[PDB]
Amino acid sequence: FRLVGCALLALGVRAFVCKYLSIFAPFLTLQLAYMGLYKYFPKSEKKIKTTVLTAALLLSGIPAEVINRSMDTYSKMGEVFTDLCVYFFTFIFCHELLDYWAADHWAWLLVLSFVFGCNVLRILLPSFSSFMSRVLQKDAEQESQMRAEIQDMKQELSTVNMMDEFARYARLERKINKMTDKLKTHVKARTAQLAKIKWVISVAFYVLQAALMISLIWKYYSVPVAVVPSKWITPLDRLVAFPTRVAGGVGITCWILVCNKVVAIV
Amino acid sequence: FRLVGCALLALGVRAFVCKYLSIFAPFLTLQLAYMGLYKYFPKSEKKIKTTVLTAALLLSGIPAEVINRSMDTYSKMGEVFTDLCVYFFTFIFCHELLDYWAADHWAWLLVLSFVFGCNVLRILLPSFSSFMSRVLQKDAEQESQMRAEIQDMKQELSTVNMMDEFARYARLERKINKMTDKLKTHVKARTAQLAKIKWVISVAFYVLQAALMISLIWKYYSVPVAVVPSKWITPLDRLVAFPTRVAGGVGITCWILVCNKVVAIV
Amino acid sequence: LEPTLSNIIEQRSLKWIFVGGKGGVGKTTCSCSLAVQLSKGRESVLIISTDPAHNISDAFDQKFSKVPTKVKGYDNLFAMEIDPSLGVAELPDEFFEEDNMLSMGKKMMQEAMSAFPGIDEAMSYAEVMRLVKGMNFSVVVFDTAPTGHTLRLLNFPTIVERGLGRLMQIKNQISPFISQMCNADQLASKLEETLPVIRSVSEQFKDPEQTTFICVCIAEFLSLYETERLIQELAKCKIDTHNIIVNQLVFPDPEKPCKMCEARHKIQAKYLDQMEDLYEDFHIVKLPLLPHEVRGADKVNTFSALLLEPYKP
Amino acid sequence: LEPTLSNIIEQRSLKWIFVGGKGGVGKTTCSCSLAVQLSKGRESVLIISTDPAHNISDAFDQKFSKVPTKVKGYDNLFAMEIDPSLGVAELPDEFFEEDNMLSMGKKMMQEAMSAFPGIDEAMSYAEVMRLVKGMNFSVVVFDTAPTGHTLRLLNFPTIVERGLGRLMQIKNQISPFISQMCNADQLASKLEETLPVIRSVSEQFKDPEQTTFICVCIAEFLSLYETERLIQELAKCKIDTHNIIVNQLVFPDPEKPCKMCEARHKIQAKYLDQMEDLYEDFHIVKLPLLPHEVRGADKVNTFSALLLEPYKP
Ligand SMILES: [Zn+2]
Repeated sequence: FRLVGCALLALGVRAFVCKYLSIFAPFLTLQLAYMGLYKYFPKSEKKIKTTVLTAALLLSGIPAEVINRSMDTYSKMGEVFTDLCVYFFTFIFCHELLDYWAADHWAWLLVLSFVFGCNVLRILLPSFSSFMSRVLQKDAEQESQMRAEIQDMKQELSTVNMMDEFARYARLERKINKMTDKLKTHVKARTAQLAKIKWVISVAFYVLQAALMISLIWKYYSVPVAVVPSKWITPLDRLVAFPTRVAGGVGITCWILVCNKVVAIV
Repeated sequence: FRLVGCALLALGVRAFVCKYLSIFAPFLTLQLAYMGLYKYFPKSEKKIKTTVLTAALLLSGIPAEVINRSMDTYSKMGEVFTDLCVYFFTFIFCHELLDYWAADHWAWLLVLSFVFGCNVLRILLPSFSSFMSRVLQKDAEQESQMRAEIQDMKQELSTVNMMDEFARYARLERKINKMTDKLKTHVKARTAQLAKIKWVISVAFYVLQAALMISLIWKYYSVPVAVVPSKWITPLDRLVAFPTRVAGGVGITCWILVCNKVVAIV
Repeated sequence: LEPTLSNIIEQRSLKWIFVGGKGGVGKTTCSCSLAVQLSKGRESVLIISTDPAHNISDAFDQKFSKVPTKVKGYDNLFAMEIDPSLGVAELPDEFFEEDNMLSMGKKMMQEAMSAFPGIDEAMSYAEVMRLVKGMNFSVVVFDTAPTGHTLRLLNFPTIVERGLGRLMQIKNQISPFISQMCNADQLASKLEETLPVIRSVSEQFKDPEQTTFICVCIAEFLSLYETERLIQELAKCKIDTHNIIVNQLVFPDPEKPCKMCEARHKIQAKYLDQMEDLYEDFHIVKLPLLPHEVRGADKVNTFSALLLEPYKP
Repeated sequence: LEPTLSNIIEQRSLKWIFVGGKGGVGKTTCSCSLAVQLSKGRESVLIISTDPAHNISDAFDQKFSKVPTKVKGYDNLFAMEIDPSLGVAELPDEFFEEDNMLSMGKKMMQEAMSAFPGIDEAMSYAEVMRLVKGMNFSVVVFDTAPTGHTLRLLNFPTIVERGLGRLMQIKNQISPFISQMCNADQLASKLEETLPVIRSVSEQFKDPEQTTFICVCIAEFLSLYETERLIQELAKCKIDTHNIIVNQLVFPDPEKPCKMCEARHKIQAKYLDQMEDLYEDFHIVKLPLLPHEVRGADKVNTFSALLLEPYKP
């Protein structure tokens, strides 16, 4: 349901796109969030599920209400951060539109292409999972034969009696149980191997994308990227003007965060 | 994953927004869909789940492959219809933007307000479910007392032995089973009542929104709504110009379909 | 109440008599003697054996098959052993495990176009029922297997019923669609001729006046508890049950010949006191223990005689 | 192999002897006689009774409690009845039903801040184990209840173990966070003093050289099948089992006094042939049936004597 509010806020931002009648642009977002909270006041549907990390902190004596408010305000600041990010994205959109009717434009296009490429490669990593799908196919024949053996043993046990020949019935039941336990162990081993492979490939992807990001920063740390008049976004201008008095290293994380958010919650 | 393609197509459309260099605007969408299909060719992830309506049609002798192609092309035309809808929405956006730098504008705003109001009322119908939440609270006391009775019987049965007093143990087990069966019957009755109430309120909502829609048509059937130059969207202009040579009754269903799609798949 | 099985014999409206009970109890001999006793009053009795060990073959020292065959020494009795019954009753183990009301039909259709193993079960069961009803037997005595319960199977195809009702509802819509876009008949056919017999037998099963269940146990906590669970499960399915028969009773003579006879008698006395306290609304048929040398038709006749009238030394 | 229970007595490395078995078998008398026999070789024996009917009280015609109390007529034996054991073993029925490896800890914590009923079970069990280990008994003989199995409970807190390991891992991170944003100790404390005894007893349970299980059954298909299932479930949990004791055996004399004695002897002979064929790697202890007038300490001594050396008339 949170994405419903995100979409409503995004359509509101796109309605206020490139609108300079009101100087207080981030405040416009503040009342957007206020309206969202007012609408959520009778529509506060949420799902809380038990996790593992919270167990240790609960055992540390922290009050449960304190932990609940911590997590829900953490969520709240998460979506307000994403919403401010898309707000800045729409302001950039206004900027190149007024430019249409300029190294900033090429820088914007290049950083956009880089972030979309990283994100699509991350999302097609499951398509890159063929290198382990081949091992799955290799083990498939073993699994098939050793389940055919299960079926043969089960039908043979169904053939034999149970009253006057309990010895053979019990021995065959023992064999069936042992082979099914072996099947479960093999399945769990396959699952663990796949999970470990996914984890290691994911951390490799994270390190390579971090290297690409830092290379992009070293390339464009001394180059202006997103130039806006100061008094337009002056409440937070000093924060966004991290490198060389321009919207740089905050813009990059805005782009990557909003793209990851949309392609994840999508 | 389908919403990923929808978002990619939407961002492509918004990249081609208000771009009149190429006359073949719907074709631009045609190659958009072609690129989507080409990208999905190695990325055709889908989930097919067994339903009830397909059972009767499978029992009617229709080949399974025929049914699969029927359903997947039905899906495909569904998303291409939604994508053409958002394409027309972006063209309208271009139209009022060029108007910014006009009864069509008030008509657009009014139909938008009507469709958003209908959709938000439909989505807050669960908040309107208080009229049956009160009945749930009314039955809650009965449920609580008759589960407390279950707990009392269970603990008393745990107290009694089983070997030397099997008669009392079996009688108490019978009573516990009967009371738990009564609990299950009451729960199923509550679920059926709630489902029937939701169904009847939903059909009432559908009929009232249909009445509102047809009233809107009777109000604006003879009034132009969305005026565009013919040669811009001329491949499908004759279809969209349903009333009085203007984008009317197709525009309304575009708006309602895209809004329902976003607020449902959201 | 009554320590005999005369209520079954005097109820001439019975048409499906089941004899259940798990464990080491010799319930096949009890059911065969019940069928022998029934043969004295009815015009034709059938004995269906769903057990895999073919016990009624040894009881009558004859060889039976999947068709009803006359047993020697009797003019009304017929016997039949159907291993296909257990073979097709093992298959719905998944349905028994889930026992749902919406998804079991989904599973059945999924296996239908995946492996087709369930509608084949329905055909086999319908064929057995059609043979039973076409030979026109007055009563049929089932020897249910000690493991499993195929009686509930008849309550499953109700999902098939309302699915076919939805099929009839969409019948007027598929034909115009078929004409718009343009074997089919054999499936709906075989469903149409295999449904009515299933419905007749299922309606007869739920009728207490033409279907009864006799639970066979012995004087012991384990068998008593198993039969209590069986009775509770049977009543949960709305299936009549009125008689239980206890086997391997000792009944020592007043001569006090053996200490161990009185020890076992005390144990069994405790268990029967528990049973009678629990089952005041049942018919407790106490069947003693017969000699090892008395095996075959003689023991069947003896058990039938003791079923007709109570045994007390 | 061997028809006696001497392997248990001669194994002086045993410290946890469990006596299991469902049904109507008089396993309490067998376990009490085993404890009496053990008292002749060890320095101190304890008899824990987890059954609700308090059978060892009737066996020794004494009244016991939740603390170890000297039994009359013996100098080494001690007895204790702990109904709290079954009271806290009924509670983890949900964990027994699921028997998962990831979500059971989630359920335990959910009930912990919702009702706190499970850590209380852990404390009760740890207290019982601490009392047992602090009184320093050579051997402890458990009379496991005929229904349920609390032995697997010790394998559950491994989720608690690695959760506490993650707690130690995040210990260096919570404190700086606590300083940044700014009872706690009692929970981690009671966990820290209730874990080691649980781990000691669980490690002793899985060691075949200091933990054994004796399964008690009778010559019958139902009890034989129940004990076969019990043995399979016990082996699935990697728990040692080497002896089974069959009760209520007749052993008729060659005088042929009663026909029913030989009939029951034939039935039991079939069942024991099946058992010995199935259990060539077990110790089959055949215990006969004692008089009804022989009840109490005399029957306990008789069963102990027949456990030490095989009985054959
Ligand atoms: Zn005798």
